[PDB]
Order: sequence, then C-alpha cells, then structure tokens
Amino acid sequence: HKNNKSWMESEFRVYSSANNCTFEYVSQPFLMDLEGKQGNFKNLREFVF
Amino acid sequence: QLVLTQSPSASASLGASVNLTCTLSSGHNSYAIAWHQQQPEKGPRYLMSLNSDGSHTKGDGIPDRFSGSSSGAERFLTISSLQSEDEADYYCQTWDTGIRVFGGGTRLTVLG
Amino acid sequence: EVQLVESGGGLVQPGGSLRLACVASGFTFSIYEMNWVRQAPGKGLEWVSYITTSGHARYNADSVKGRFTISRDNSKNSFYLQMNSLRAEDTAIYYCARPQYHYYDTSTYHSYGFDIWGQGTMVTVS
Ligand SMILES: *[C@@H]1O[C@H](CO)[C@@H](O[C@@H]2O[C@H](CO)[C@@H](O)[C@H](O)[C@H]2NC(C)=O)[C@H](O)[C@H]1NC(C)=O
Ligand SMILES: *[C@@H]1O[C@H](CO)[C@@H](O)[C@H](O)[C@H]1NC(C)=O
Ligand SMILES: *[C@@H]1O[C@H](CO)[C@@H](O)[C@H](O)[C@H]1NC(C)=O
Repeated sequence: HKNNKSWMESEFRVYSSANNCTFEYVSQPFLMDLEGKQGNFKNLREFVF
Repeated sequence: QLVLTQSPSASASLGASVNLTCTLSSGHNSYAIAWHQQQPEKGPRYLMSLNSDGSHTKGDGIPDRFSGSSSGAERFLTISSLQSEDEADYYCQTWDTGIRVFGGGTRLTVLG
Repeated sequence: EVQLVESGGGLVQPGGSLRLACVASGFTFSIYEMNWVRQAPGKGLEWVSYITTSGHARYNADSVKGRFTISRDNSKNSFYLQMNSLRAEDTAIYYCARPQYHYYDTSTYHSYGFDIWGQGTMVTVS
C-alpha cells in the first residue's frame, strides 16, 4: 500500500475460505533465511516429505 | 549479502567531524569502499573512497580539512573544521567478482 | 514514516542487570529484523548482535567479551536486547536502526542497510 508502505500477507487466494479445521501449528519457520554471508553462494533448500 | 551501512543523519554546529562512515560485515573486513557525492538535485560526484588502512587522498576543488582512519571490522572517516558545502547524499561501494554492487544511500540531514 | 525510540537507562556497576529497549514504531515489527548500537564517549560504533525475523542471533564482532545478549518480543512492536552486566565502557547513546530488509526483497541485495536510526537513550556508566 502507498500510505502504510507496510507489506501484509492478509491475502487469501490459494484457498477461498476456511472450514473443517483439525490441526493448527505455530513454530519456527521451515525455510531458513540464513542470508548475510557474502560471495556467490546460493541458498539451496532441500526437503524430504 | 553485503552490509554497507551508512548514517542517515548526524547533527552538530558548524565544526563537526565525519566524512560519512560505513559499516562492513565480518566475512569481508578488509575490502576497500568508495562513496559518491549525490548532493541534492545534483548527480553523483566522486569524492569519497576508503582503503582498509586509512590512508588519505585529496579530491579536486575542496580543502585538505578532510581525513580518514580505520579500526576493527568497521570503517571510520573524519573532517576537521566542518564547512557548509557538505550537504550531500553518499553511496558506499565495494568490489566483488564482476559486480559493481554500488551499496546504498546516505541522504544526510546534517544541520549546518 | 520510519522512526525508532529507546528506553532503559540506569547507573549501575559492572555485572548488573537492566532492561534495554529499542521501541520500533511506524512499521511492521513481524517481518523486520533489527540491531543494537553502542557509541562509546567519543569512540566509534561497534555492533554487537541481532535477532532475525524468526528469532535467531549471532553474538560476533569480538568487541563483546561474551557479555551482551539479545532477545525478541515480536508481538508488542518493541525490540529488546536481553541485558546483564552493564560495564564502565558502555557510557553511550544507543541509536538503534531499522534494516531495510523486509523479508520480501527483489533486485540487488543492498537490503538491511540501515535507512534510519533511533532517537537514542543515554546510559552513563563509569
Ligand atoms: C493501510 O493498512 C490498512 C490495514 O492496516 C489497510 O486496510 C485494509 O487493507 C486491505 C488490503 O488492501 C483492503 O482490502 C481493505 O479494504 C482495507 N480496509 C480498510 C478499513 O482500510 C489499508 O488498505 C491500507 N491502505 C493504505 C493506503 O496504506
Ligand atoms: C465439514 O463441514 C461441513 C460443513 O459444511 C459438514 O457438513 C461436514 O460434515 C464436515 N465434515 C467433517 C469431516 O467434519
Ligand atoms: C574525506 O574527504 C576527502 C575529500 O577529497 C576524500 O578524498 C577522502 O577519501 C575522505 N576520507 C577518506 C578516509 O577517504
């Protein structure tokens, strides 16, 4: 927004609405920033499901 | 990536002492930095370098008042007997593998 | 706008316990990682540590002798450095700075360069 300039994820387009909820979980994020080091290295993030 | 950190403002009566300072990361303490005088409504005019040892050099058209230094992982720079013509914006810049980076700005509300 | 204010001054001995605060206002705290700043009398800046948007820290830069510690209260929109042992050299004003690295950034990464410093709090100790 221009007046706030704040960025908020208060958007929902992957899902239209919510319903029938079973589980909720709040924790440390899975993807990791880890950025701050310099050079040409890239953030390769690997996952196993 | 890069931290090229600059003071948004520093205030004192006519006679203060900088010529603005830049902060670097732990991994690249020893790389040299440079700045560009983007004074308001004017384009970038190249004045303001720094090597990691603090050896000073003079630009064109401004007095010898200006100095420099170095300590630890950060980079420190100085003037003696501040004058009026230092109203400007500055831009830290170091060198990487084929990249000009150009850092970020120092829009400075120094009260002169 | 962007503005930062601080609190938590106090005259104590080395080894003491106080609460240093950098109240962050004018922007969303939930996504902005933050820093802390020391300015010894007539001496230059020495940064200590930071807490990222998630809550991780790094107590490097070797001016700290394993002395300063940091934390986060992300919900109340204030940034805290969890402090103990305020010592003699820490007579300083603490202009704390907002990184410009909101966690949604594109283009060349000159992010988290500090575009604004805090109002400052003077903590005289000797
Ligand atoms: C400023 O922020 C407020 C909330 O902090 C925004 O409010 C809602 O924003 C959503 C997203 O665009 C809109 O769909 C709603 O209509 C807004 N509601 C209200 C009551 O404002 C607001 O849009 C933001 N606006 C600006 C100009 O920054
Ligand atoms: C899910 O919610 C709907 C409400 O529209 C309900 O009819 C249905 O029985 C619910 N199913 C489960 C498994 O909870
Ligand atoms: C301070 O200003 C002078 C002006 O010419 C500039 O040459 C110098 O590089 C600056 N200081 C340092 C440490 O570079």
